[PDB]
Amino acid sequence: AYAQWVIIIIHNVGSQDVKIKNLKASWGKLHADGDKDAEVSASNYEGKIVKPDEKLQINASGRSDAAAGTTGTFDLVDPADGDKQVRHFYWDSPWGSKTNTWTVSGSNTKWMIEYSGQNLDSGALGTITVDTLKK
Amino acid sequence: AYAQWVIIIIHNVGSQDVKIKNLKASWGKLHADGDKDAEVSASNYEGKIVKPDEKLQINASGRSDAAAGTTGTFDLVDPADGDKQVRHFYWDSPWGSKTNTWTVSGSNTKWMIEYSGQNLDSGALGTITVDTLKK
Amino acid sequence: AYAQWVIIIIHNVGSQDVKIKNLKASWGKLHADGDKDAEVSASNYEGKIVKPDEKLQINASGRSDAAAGTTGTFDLVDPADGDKQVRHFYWDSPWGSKTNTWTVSGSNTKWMIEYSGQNLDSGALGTITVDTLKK
Amino acid sequence: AYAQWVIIIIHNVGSQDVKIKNLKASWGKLHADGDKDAEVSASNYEGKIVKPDEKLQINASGRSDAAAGTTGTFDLVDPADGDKQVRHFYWDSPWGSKTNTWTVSGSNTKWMIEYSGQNLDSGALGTITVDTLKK
Amino acid sequence: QAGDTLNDVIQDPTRRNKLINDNNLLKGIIMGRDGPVPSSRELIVRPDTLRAIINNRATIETTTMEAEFTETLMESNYNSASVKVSAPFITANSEYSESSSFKNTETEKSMYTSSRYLFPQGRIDFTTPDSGFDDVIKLSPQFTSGVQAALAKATGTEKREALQNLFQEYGHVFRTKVHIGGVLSAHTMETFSRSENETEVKQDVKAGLEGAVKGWQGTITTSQNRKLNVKYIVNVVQSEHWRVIEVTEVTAVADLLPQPIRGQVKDLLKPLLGKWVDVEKVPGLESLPVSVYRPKGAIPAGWFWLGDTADASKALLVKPTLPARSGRNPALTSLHQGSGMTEQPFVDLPQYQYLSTYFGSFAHDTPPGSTLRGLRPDHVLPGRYEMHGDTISTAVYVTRPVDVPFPEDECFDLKSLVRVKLPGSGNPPKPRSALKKSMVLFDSGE
Amino acid sequence: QAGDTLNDVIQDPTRRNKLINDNNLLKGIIMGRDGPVPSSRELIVRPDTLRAIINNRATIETTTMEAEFTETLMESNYNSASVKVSAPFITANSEYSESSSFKNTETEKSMYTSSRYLFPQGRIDFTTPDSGFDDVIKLSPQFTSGVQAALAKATGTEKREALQNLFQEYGHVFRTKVHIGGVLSAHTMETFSRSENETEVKQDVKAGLEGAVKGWQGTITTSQNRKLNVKYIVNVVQSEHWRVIEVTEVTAVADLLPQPIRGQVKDLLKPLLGKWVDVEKVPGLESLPVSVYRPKGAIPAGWFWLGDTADASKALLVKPTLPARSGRNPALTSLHQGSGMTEQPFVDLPQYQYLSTYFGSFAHDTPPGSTLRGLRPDHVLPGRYEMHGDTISTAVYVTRPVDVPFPEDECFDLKSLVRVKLPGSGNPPKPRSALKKSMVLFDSGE
Ligand SMILES: CCCCCCCC/C=C\CCCCCCCC(=O)N[C@@H](COP(=O)(O)OCC[N+](C)(C)C)[C@H](O)/C=C/CCCCCCCCCCCCC
Ligand SMILES: CCCCCCCC/C=C\CCCCCCCC(=O)N[C@@H](COP(=O)(O)OCC[N+](C)(C)C)[C@H](O)/C=C/CCCCCCCCCCCCC
Ligand SMILES: CCCCCCCC/C=C\CCCCCCCC(=O)N[C@@H](COP(=O)(O)OCC[N+](C)(C)C)[C@H](O)/C=C/CCCCCCCCCCCCC
Ligand SMILES: CCCCCCCC/C=C\CCCCCCCC(=O)N[C@@H](COP(=O)(O)OCC[N+](C)(C)C)[C@H](O)/C=C/CCCCCCCCCCCCC
Ligand SMILES: CCCCCCCC/C=C\CCCCCCCC(=O)N[C@@H](COP(=O)(O)OCC[N+](C)(C)C)[C@H](O)/C=C/CCCCCCCCCCCCC
Ligand SMILES: CCCCCCCC/C=C\CCCCCCCC(=O)N[C@@H](COP(=O)(O)OCC[N+](C)(C)C)[C@H](O)/C=C/CCCCCCCCCCCCC
Ligand SMILES: CCCCCCCC/C=C\CCCCCCCC(=O)N[C@@H](COP(=O)(O)OCC[N+](C)(C)C)[C@H](O)/C=C/CCCCCCCCCCCCC
Ligand SMILES: CCCCCCCC/C=C\CCCCCCCC(=O)N[C@@H](COP(=O)(O)OCC[N+](C)(C)C)[C@H](O)/C=C/CCCCCCCCCCCCC
Ligand SMILES: CCCCCCCC/C=C\CCCCCCCC(=O)N[C@@H](COP(=O)(O)OCC[N+](C)(C)C)[C@H](O)/C=C/CCCCCCCCCCCCC
Ligand SMILES: CCCCCCCC/C=C\CCCCCCCC(=O)N[C@@H](COP(=O)(O)OCC[N+](C)(C)C)[C@H](O)/C=C/CCCCCCCCCCCCC
Ligand SMILES: CCCCCCCC/C=C\CCCCCCCC(=O)N[C@@H](COP(=O)(O)OCC[N+](C)(C)C)[C@H](O)/C=C/CCCCCCCCCCCCC
Ligand SMILES: CCCCCCCC/C=C\CCCCCCCC(=O)N[C@@H](COP(=O)(O)OCC[N+](C)(C)C)[C@H](O)/C=C/CCCCCCCCCCCCC
Repeated sequence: AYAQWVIIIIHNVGSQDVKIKNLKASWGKLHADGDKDAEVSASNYEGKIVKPDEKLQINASGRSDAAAGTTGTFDLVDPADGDKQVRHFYWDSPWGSKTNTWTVSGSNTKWMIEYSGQNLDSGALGTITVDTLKK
Repeated sequence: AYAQWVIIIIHNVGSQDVKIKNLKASWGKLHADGDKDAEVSASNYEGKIVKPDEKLQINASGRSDAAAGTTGTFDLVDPADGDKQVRHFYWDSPWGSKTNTWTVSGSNTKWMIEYSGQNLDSGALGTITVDTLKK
Repeated sequence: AYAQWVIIIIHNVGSQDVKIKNLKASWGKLHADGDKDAEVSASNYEGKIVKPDEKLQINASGRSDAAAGTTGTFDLVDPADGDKQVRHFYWDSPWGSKTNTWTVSGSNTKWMIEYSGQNLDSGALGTITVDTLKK
Repeated sequence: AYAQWVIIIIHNVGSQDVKIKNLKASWGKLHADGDKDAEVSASNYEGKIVKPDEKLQINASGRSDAAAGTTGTFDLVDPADGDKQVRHFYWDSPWGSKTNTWTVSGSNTKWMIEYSGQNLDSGALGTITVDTLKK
Repeated sequence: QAGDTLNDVIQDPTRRNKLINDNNLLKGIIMGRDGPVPSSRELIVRPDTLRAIINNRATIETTTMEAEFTETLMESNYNSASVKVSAPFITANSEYSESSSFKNTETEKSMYTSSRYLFPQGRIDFTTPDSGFDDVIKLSPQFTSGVQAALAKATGTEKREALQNLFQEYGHVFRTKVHIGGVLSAHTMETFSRSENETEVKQDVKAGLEGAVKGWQGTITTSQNRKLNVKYIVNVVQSEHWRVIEVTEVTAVADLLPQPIRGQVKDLLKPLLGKWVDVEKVPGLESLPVSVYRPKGAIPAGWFWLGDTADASKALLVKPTLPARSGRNPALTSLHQGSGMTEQPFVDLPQYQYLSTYFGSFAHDTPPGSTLRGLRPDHVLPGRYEMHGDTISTAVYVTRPVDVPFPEDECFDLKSLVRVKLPGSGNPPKPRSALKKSMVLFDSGE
Repeated sequence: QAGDTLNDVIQDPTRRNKLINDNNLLKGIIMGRDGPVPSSRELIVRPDTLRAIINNRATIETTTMEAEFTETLMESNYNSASVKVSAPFITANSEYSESSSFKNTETEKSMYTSSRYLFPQGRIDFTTPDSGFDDVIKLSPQFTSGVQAALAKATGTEKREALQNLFQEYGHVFRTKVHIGGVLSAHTMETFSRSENETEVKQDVKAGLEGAVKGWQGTITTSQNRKLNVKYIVNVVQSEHWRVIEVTEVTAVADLLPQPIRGQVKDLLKPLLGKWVDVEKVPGLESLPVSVYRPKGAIPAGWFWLGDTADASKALLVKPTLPARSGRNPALTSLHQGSGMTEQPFVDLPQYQYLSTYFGSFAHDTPPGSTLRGLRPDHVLPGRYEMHGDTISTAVYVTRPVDVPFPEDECFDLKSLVRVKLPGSGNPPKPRSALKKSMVLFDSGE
């Protein structure tokens, strides 16, 4: 159901590029900014580069009246250093549970990753802003 | 209900202070960061000064299991010239309607306001970040 | 149960000592290397110093036939900086849940921390090697 | 099941190449790093060279809800010296037994092979790091 | 006739003088807005003979250059050393544009490639005063008189204007080793991300360009499907038609002067006068991990500062040595407030750079922002960051010079502060540069 | 006219002098940044005759070379002995970069191959002083006067600078055996794994290149599907067009000087001054199977050490003999801390090397790491490891010189220590080198 949604804004505040990979929405759909009806494909972001000082918005939502919610994962990798993984993100705004999940895992001492805005107590997962900076 | 929630992050990106005034939630309650049970009063923000480069977070949500959303308003004013009105903000995340409202009104050319992250299609109103500058 | 287990190897790849503090296993038990039946106390590791090029192994697992996994926390601390907190580690290999948690938090720019080997998808949390370097 | 898993990290710490051969998962499957649902083919590793100071990760797991563990073998051979055998590795994280097996066999006097991290008492076989060095 | 070499030409006074005159061998090269062009005035006295070697090995030679304003130098077949010697003058006198195709960002790289199909005849050498040999070149008395007249002016500004005119007439460099013969040249520029393997890109471009010149098509496609625009230059067609096909050494015209005059001229050519002053901590900004310092007190009239620094001891003030004149690139540029959701300065003149992010609200109409200036691109070199702070929102870079063994490339250690994450949007590019020490004259008494 | 050989040319004084002049036979070759090029100044006195033999057998000859910086020497058709004699100078004066395609790791090997389609006319020989014959070449009085002036200076640094200038002007080697005629050369470089059979790879590349020169295409495909980039040089057009097509012997210019002056010049050309000091055991490191030793006490100003060693007796300190100057490769390089997860030094200048891993935390701003230096690539030769320790984590290599029968290739037995398995990640490549004894001057009193 559209009531279960998440917006992930990857904002590259560093000076070197960061690439997205393995963007997979297990549940729900990816859609366009401000229009849950205008569904889009994961290919729109796969292997995309977020250049320094550039923002990239990913919108995910549950399907209409679907009683399913949304859930997905994606990796941030370093285009330099042979696509070495920077972080792995998993998000889940479930329809059947009052607890949302937003977990960032992985270790890469060459990158600083901060995130904020997520809601976990109840309702949608909210708008999550992620700032990435390669040291 | 807790499914109707909003987070408003007022972020001062300028060099002049901005003040919050007349913060009133007509529906729902204000609560602490990440804890919808720890209700707080409008006095915790009324007249508070957001220094340049600082963030102030206001969390609102409906009453638990209440079949009611969260509706409220507040004003950004300029303390440097006698608390002149910078903007008027109104938010509505209703329980009984699919459309959320986030309205910024008023005008004074000395200030620039850019907000992002709001969700209006369905569900919660989401996390809204408001950047304010005096120019 | 013994099926829920974790091995944490702290390996000082630097040139200055590091200390372990507040090692607490809230669920399960600490045991000897390769022997889950030989329990040990957190005192065996509390305040211990990991010298450069040295490895320290902490083995945790659930109680035998217990339907209860293992869960715990500890802190890496700088003994040459007034026992300043370096990092906070939390692990959970639960019995009734299919997701394992391995969280490293805190901030100390004088130290770099890498870790690998964790398994979060299913089964035991696995053998995690943590490399610490004070730069 | 996914509860039976193994991670084998081959780390070439010497100055000469080492080649993987005869890799075969008699049971279970090989998958990508941190994602047990992304099955991978054994050909992705067969005949691959682990250059000095390089790490190669092989992830094996039982099939989901399969009631069968994971098992396999492979060989490390010297790309110089006509693919002479360096070692033969056999791993087994069974579903129906509490005992895991990890055996390294073979004689090659001009190679030092060390391994650590295996768990044999119960649960998954764990993360096994293998260091190889041609004298 | 057939079988003649450079030796036969040099032994004949008529043919030797024709070779000297048709190749402008007695003239300096003016590294100006139109590229390296010979001066119309003779810089040295005509020699009685030339030192030469014979070489007839025809072949294709490829070179690459990574400096920004060296396109025309590459088109003239200068080698790496000559390009390095000539780059400062070209950069100072070049025409800057914000729409240049050359990119030198921290994630993207650009390079010029040149392939020369050479039919050589030999090489000619000139003896500079620095070498102790007795066949040194002699500066023409007209040039020496011009230098003396320039240095005899009453005021420093008059002397500097006279020297600028003199070097615009006689040139900035003199070619000391030149190659004679014929050459077909092909030139191109390529931009690629720094994540790619540089060696493979260079090899692919080299293969494409060498194939283009060998078969000699204004556009070429390489093995990696790289779309290259190629500029072709013909310098082929008998000793009457031999021309300069390559420059393997150039000496700055100032370096040919006697030492007591050489030092004075080099000092007078420095674009800026420097001065150290006391600093003062910027009020507020307690959230930042370091203290921010600005020049203390009022800036003396006519002097300018270069930005906020982490140095608590002293700050550098600079003053232009040459007045502003049309057709001449100023040493310093003014800054203007940004357009929206930013309080940071922007350089007025394209391709100029400032060193620090502004910690506050920049206003170009009031102090201390009215005396903050950017720098001409020839004044600065890339620095190195060192980060301070535990979080992105509070982290700040301090820029330090890149250590070099040769003092010629040393840069000031001003410890300029660059905020890691500027609030808002539409901010300028982040400075990552340091000021060259050779551009600033200290203790000049002016 | 038809049927004329080198004998007819040498008999006629006009034709003999044309042959001498057009081929720069009286001039040395400067092994510099641009490759082997002849000097413009005559090194020897013009002879009254030339010793020559006749040879008219046209054929294709292929050669290979495994040295790193010998590409341009191979392109000039130097044989193995000439390349060996000239390699030190080319290596010292070469332009280094980290993007070079040449690879010499322990698993990969690179080699240059050259195929010459030769149309010879004969060979010309010059008698060196060491031969003992009575028709020796005579050094030009200008060169002898230059050497005397260089050696007459006051301070050692002045003498070394004068000698550097003199050899940059006159050249480093003199060709004493040259082949005359015409040639068409094709040159390529191939990199391959050491696990492959070298004979098969060499035969494949040779067949491809010989097919290329025969029947004369910038890229060639061999039978083994190897893609080779080929550079073609044309030196063939009558006796007036005969050129030098191959060099069979070169003698270092310093070797032409009389012995009392030759020894002094050779000593003054050594890049480093050497000294022996006492050592102290590094504290800690009880895990390692050997004791680590470092120079004891403060290092005298201007002197540097080369790394940790297992020698408990003495350590070697080195001081550069030539001041740093732009356009010249320093004998030593500074080291900087690694980027991340490593506390090991990295060479500042590309292609330089240090001899030991740092057993501790390396800081270039504080001692003893402030005086630790790397070496120019011409200073070192590969060594051999001796392993100590029963486990990978505690094993250490001691580097020992590779025994050679000739003193010219002896290396110091410093017993440099290398950590077999460095903790962390991002470590630099393991050192394996040893320092040549010929680069270090002892007991100079400076
Ligand atoms: C007389 C007794 C007879 C009994 C008759 C019973 C017949 C019905 C049986 C089976 C339902 C048909 C299969 C549905 C599979 C579910 C997959 C899914 O729920 N699909 C979501 C898509 O969600 P999404 O795209 O986000 O991804 C999902 C995640 N996944 C990884 C899987 C893709 C999508 O919206 C949701 C659709 C579900 C609608 C089902 C309606 C139920 C019908 C009730 C009948 C009431 C009895 C009447 C008797 C009087
Ligand atoms: C006696 C007989 C009684 C009969 C009672 C039956 C009434 C229930 C029927 C239907 C309600 C549901 C409305 C759905 C409309 C919106 C379309 C839509 O939601 N479809 C996909 C979303 O697709 P998507 O998200 O990609 O885009 C969506 C937007 N877009 C415009 C772009 C398509 C999405 O999975 C589909 C979700 C619907 C699954 C629920 C099906 C319930 C069927 C239970 C049968 C019970 C029988 C009982 C007998 C006693
Ligand atoms: C005696 C026989 C009686 C038989 C009774 C059996 C009936 C089965 C009951 C169960 C069905 C329910 C399935 C759940 C799917 C809902 C999907 C969803 O979650 N629905 C949200 C909307 O989600 P959405 O955001 O997509 O809205 C649309 C957004 N859009 C932009 C498209 C407009 C919307 O709030 C949520 C609605 C909650 C469902 C209310 C059900 C009331 C049941 C009354 C039973 C009274 C029987 C008593 C008679 C005596
Ligand atoms: C008249 C006789 C009829 C008999 C009944 C037969 C009709 C068909 C019944 C059932 C099959 C169809 C199920 C629908 C699955 C939807 C897809 C899904 O799967 N919905 C999950 C989504 O989970 P989530 O929202 O958390 O998404 C994140 C998932 N994640 C993995 C990340 C956690 C989430 O549980 C939602 C589950 C609620 C569904 C309950 C429906 C009740 C069924 C009626 C009972 C009353 C019978 C009355 C008889 C008199
Ligand atoms: C026959 C006599 C029977 C008379 C009974 C009359 C039943 C009343 C009817 C209708 C009530 C309308 C919803 C009450 C307001 C809900 C508040 C809320 O929004 N409810 C959410 C959760 O709210 P919340 O997240 O805030 O929980 C608190 C957060 N906390 C973390 C603390 C848990 C919760 O999930 C989601 C609820 C979706 C609506 C469900 C509708 C199903 C009702 C079918 C009744 C059929 C009876 C048939 C009899 C024959
Ligand atoms: C035989 C005995 C029969 C007994 C029948 C008695 C049932 C009535 C009970 C009590 C009244 C309940 C209304 C109070 C509203 C609360 C305030 C409000 O107002 N609730 C709005 C919130 O609106 P919203 O949140 O969207 O906006 C807020 C801000 N804004 C400015 C925009 C408005 C929201 O929609 C309105 C929701 C409607 C409630 C649905 C549940 C009723 C279930 C009936 C069950 C009957 C079973 C018995 C049948 C035999
Ligand atoms: C008449 C009514 C029926 C009576 C029977 C019901 C009583 C309850 C039965 C059994 C509870 C089981 C506890 C939960 C597991 C304990 C925790 C654990 O995790 N158990 C692991 C242990 O493995 P462990 O690693 O800890 O070994 C430790 C080290 N050691 C050396 C010993 C190996 C072991 O694998 C895993 C076992 C799971 C098996 C589930 C069995 C389901 C029971 C079906 C009942 C069907 C009744 C049918 C009536 C019609
Ligand atoms: C006449 C028949 C009477 C039968 C009634 C008897 C029922 C027994 C009473 C209640 C069980 C009391 C639990 C005590 C242990 C709780 C410790 C714990 O806590 N168990 C959690 C472990 O959680 P976890 O591993 O994740 O902890 C990690 C830490 N963390 C904080 C992160 C969570 C885990 O989920 C939950 C496990 C529950 C096991 C289920 C066993 C079912 C037995 C079926 C027998 C039925 C027979 C039927 C015949 C007709
Ligand atoms: C007339 C009676 C007929 C009925 C009798 C049948 C009884 C069955 C007895 C024996 C089954 C043989 C083991 C089932 C295969 C195991 C597959 C597996 O291994 N099951 C794991 C899965 O773990 P997995 O990691 O693979 O999860 C997947 C990964 N994913 C990420 C997607 C979650 C899961 O946890 C843990 C499973 C524990 C065992 C579950 C069964 C115990 C309940 C017994 C009920 C007894 C009732 C008796 C009635 C009289
Ligand atoms: C009165 C009712 C009586 C009913 C008749 C009973 C007969 C059916 C029972 C069981 C026998 C069949 C064993 C399974 C052989 C497959 C071996 C295998 O393959 N199992 C995994 C392992 O996969 P894996 O990749 O690891 O294999 C590695 C490769 N290797 C070759 C080495 C195996 C692989 O996922 C596949 C798993 C499927 C398991 C079968 C689950 C269905 C259970 C029966 C359902 C029908 C019951 C009907 C009741 C009314
Ligand atoms: C009234 C009677 C009640 C009937 C209930 C019986 C239970 C059936 C439903 C619930 C379990 C079925 C889901 C579990 C499989 C997960 C899907 C999958 O996938 N199983 C593959 C995994 O293989 P793999 O890991 O490689 O792929 C995974 C990755 N992927 C991308 C594909 C998701 C691989 O075959 C493994 C298969 C073996 C599963 C064994 C389950 C026991 C079945 C006993 C049937 C007995 C009949 C009884 C009738 C009286
Ligand atoms: C009236 C109905 C009666 C039904 C009876 C007929 C159908 C069911 C019987 C036949 C089971 C068919 C298993 C298929 C295995 C295929 C995979 C495998 O074969 N799994 C092995 C290997 O996997 P493993 O990983 O452990 O070994 C590692 C590899 N290595 C080579 C090294 C060993 C390992 O034994 C695992 C064995 C566990 C099997 C579970 C059996 C419990 C279910 C019976 C409960 C009966 C309840 C019904 C009563 C009413």
